[PDB]
Order: sequence, then structure tokens, then C-alpha cells
Amino acid sequence: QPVRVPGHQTREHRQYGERFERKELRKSGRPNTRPQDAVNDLFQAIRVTDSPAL
RNA sequence: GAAACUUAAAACCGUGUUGCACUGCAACCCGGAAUUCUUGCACGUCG
Repeated sequence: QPVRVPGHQTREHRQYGERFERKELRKSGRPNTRPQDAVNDLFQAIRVTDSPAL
């Protein structure tokens, strides 16, 4: 569906964003855990170091 | 022959360490395995 923000209050505007990421990025599938746990996040396999000092 | 106590009195007693020498001792790791880890833009809004 084309993304529509449901509602008027800012509390349901908050809870829509923290579930779209948790659906589209928690796709690791560890054997015995909750499927929306932080160890299932796909962005744990990318290591971005700092920049050198300018 | 019938009649008159080999009787009376007298501690099996006195003295004397079941005592002298002798280590419940010698040898022995509270030791071997284990990431304070996983997710997160110092950012948004301008008569």
C-alpha cells in the first residue's frame, strides 16, 4: 500500500514509525527468540567506522 | 559300777606408686570452559 500515516495524535504517529522499521529490518530469524528482538536486526552486519581527523 | 569340760586366754598382722622411654605423623593447586554483548543520524519547525 502507498504509505499513509493513520490518525491525528502524535502518539499514533509515533507508533507507526517504530513498527515499519521493525517489520522491514528484523528479518534474521534466530531459532529461539522473539522475532522483533534487537538481535534479529539486519543492520548488525554493517560496520561503519569513524572518519580520520581533518 | 553309779559321780567330777585337754579347759581358760590369743587379729595371719606390719612395710610396699601398675611405675619408666614414645609427635595421629609423611605425600596432595578449589583447579579446567565462557566478549557486559544486540538495535539507535545532536535532530526537526520559520508572518
